[PDB]
Amino acid sequence: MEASVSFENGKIVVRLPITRPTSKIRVKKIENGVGIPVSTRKKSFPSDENLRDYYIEWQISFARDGKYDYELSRMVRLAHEHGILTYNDIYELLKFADDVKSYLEDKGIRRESTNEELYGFNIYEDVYPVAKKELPSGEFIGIVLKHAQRAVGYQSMVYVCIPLTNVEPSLAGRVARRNEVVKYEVPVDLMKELLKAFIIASETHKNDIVKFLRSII
Amino acid sequence: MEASVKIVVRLPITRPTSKIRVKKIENGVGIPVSTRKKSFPSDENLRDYYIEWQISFARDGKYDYELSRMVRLAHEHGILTYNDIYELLKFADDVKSYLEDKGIRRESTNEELYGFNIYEDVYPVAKKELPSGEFIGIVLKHAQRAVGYQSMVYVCIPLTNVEPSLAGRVARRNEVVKYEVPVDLMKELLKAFIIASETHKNDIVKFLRSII
Amino acid sequence: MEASVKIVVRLPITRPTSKIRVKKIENGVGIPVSTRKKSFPSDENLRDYYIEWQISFARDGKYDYELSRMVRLAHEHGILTYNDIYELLKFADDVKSYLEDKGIRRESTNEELYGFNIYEDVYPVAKKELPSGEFIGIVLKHAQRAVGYQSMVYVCIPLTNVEPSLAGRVARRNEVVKYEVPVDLMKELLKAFIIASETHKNDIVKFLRSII
Amino acid sequence: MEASVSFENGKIVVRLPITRPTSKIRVKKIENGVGIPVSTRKKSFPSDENLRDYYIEWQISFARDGKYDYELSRMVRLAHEHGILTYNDIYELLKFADDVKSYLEDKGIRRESTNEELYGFNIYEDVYPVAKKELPSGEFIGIVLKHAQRAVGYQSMVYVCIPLTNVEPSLAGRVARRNEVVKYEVPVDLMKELLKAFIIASETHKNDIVKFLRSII
DNA sequence: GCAGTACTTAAAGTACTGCT
DNA sequence: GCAGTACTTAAAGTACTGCT
Repeated sequence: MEASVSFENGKIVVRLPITRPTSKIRVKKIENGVGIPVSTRKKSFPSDENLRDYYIEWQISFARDGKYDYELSRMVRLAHEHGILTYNDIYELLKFADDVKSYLEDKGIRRESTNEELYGFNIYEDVYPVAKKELPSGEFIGIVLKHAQRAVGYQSMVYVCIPLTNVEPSLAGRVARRNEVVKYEVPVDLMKELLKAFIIASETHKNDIVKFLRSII
Repeated sequence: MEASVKIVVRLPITRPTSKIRVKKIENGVGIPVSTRKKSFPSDENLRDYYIEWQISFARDGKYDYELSRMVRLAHEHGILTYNDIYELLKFADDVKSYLEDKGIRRESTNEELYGFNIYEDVYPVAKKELPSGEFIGIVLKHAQRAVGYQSMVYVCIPLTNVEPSLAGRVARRNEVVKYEVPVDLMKELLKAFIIASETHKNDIVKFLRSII
Repeated sequence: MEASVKIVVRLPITRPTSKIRVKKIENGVGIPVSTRKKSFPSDENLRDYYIEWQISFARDGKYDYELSRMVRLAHEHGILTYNDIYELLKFADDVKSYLEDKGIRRESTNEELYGFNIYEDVYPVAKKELPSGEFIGIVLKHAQRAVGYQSMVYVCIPLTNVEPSLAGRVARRNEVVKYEVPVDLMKELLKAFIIASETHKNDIVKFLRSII
Repeated sequence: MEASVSFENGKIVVRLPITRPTSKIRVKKIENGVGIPVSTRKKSFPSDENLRDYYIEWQISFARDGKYDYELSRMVRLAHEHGILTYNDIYELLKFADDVKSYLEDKGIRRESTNEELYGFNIYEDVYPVAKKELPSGEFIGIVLKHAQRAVGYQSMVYVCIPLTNVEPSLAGRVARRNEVVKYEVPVDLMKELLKAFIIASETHKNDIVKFLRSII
């Protein structure tokens, strides 16, 4: 499943499905600081203030099949072609990438021994590093580090969490519709911060951002 | 996919997406193995290979699936005695703390990565090794769909401890291996569930009270 | 893989390695279609899609497989009459030339590609279209393992002529389609085998003499 | 299944299995100008002159997974590293590739209409182009053009046919052994002609040979 | 009795919503 | 009753030798 990426009225917009809770685009609601997924077709969204606690969590990627024609790379290229992302915008990004030399993957994942025991069972603490940044427009950008599945080493994944108040139409006080996708106008600052997130996530991601940004300049 | 269960269990080794998957230790982490493209080593590296079984306790509300089936079929044979059940039931009554009580923590840290606040997520795991080489793992995960936690029990069986020997050989199609379950593995698996969470414990206690 | 056989045959469409595979005309050539990743078009391009069946006549020495099963099950129902069989048997007695008689030729040519002599291999094919849109192909190949030739009969059925309609949709898992075999398709398939080679012809004549 | 490529005593040698008749390495015997495969474990090779009619037909490739570490590229690189293929050898090859501008795939594959009919069935002739070259050492080099399986366009495959008299041990008058592979010392001239065959086969293959030859120079 | 060989798509697999 | 979603290996498939 893919989100539709488009340009309209001077804005990059993407259409996010809200009835696919097992996809990389899922609607969550925070209860006491943790995100919990939401059945958008059985539970009908609240018509009140607790709606801000609801948000869309999107695991956003940059590259696919070694090409930069996927999600964030499609948004950035469209933003470039319609003058939404300027020359100085891209120039500032590459000078930021040239100065970045420590990455989120440098923190690693570690299993720490404990002085604790559970009725004969040894107790360990697996420590995973994450990076989080809140933007003034309301969105959150997350970077988590996990183990590479099929090989040794780490892989870093970027998340963006979009408050439901930042998308249209207003779902307040109603249940999602069948195959309902939602329109989200992407601020340029979020695209720059998303590219920043990939730059600092790992050296592998940075080289992908750099090679892509240099190709459109 | 299901496994068919001196208690004997037959484990599929050609389904890496299952709850039962072949792995090998590489750089200290479990890595999926392509059991049909790669010949298993015949040297000492074979000890690095193991079968990881995400073992369950119940299914369809009744206690006749995997571990609950082993334990009842073992207790019936006199393999697990009345005192074996009392000890586990006594052990369960002694248990207050569970791994879920530790929970998952996001500890704030005072470092910044180019305008990004850095945090650390702390996931707790219980681990126990048995003299014959098997490992029992208990891992904590956020309760999917709901608020809370979900605990899962894993058993890791070295490929050395199953028949036939896979050394110098690629696995066969729908290949299933012989593993004789040691008695203490069954009891340690139950104690793993008893300490996983109160929910699992009351579930284990209800089953052990049923056959005692 | 096998297909289950007004004569009705059920054809699997999610097995592109089979004798029965879904194809589409692209640049004038049959191209395998990924029936589960790609939604079939709902527009006029659907006519470009077809099922290619490498159909056989016999199996296990007896004539109750695919075409031989259709023909006997059709002849029994009165669908194929005695005169229908005589005409095919008469047609077979009229046939002298077969596609195998053409053989595969390597014609020498007087051109050189940077020190390499260029040749041309000439493979003969028999092709027939039926008014309802199906095609019958006969192709020649070197007899594998032995000296000689081997002839194979193909039938190409447009996706328009099968149910349900696959338009605007990806195929289902182990999906099988409805195809009602027209009577003249059965008779033209037999004539295809009769003209493929003397070996096939005597094979067809032996079967038609058995049910007449 | 892969053939073992090695260097020994100043020679590039490859070990060719002779009991895998369904692989890309198969033992054939010519009967009246066509190659026919041979069951090397039931039929015991002749102890006479008709042994020359027996040969090993090897569909040899150059690249695998976009890398040049496979079959012919492994033989050529080893030949390079042990001074079997010299600088002038590789230089002459690239100047030959720079001059080649017509390819075997330029002949195309065509279905020709006929004035012939087979009892109501239309008759066509499918014409496939092949290229063949005999070398003084006895081997034959073949290039056949076929249709690309999963896509439109052509793909060209190179064959080399090795007389059994050119390999050791002598299989004369005996049946092949279980898992028997056979030692074939590769003349340098055949490697150059094999690279030539890939150069003239298609423009796609030539760019692969050129990029590989320039990388080892 | 079964693999070897070739090559690519479709299937297996886990688990809840959600779709038609 | 079944797909949607995620992702990767193993299975399907054709047909004869050949292997263990």
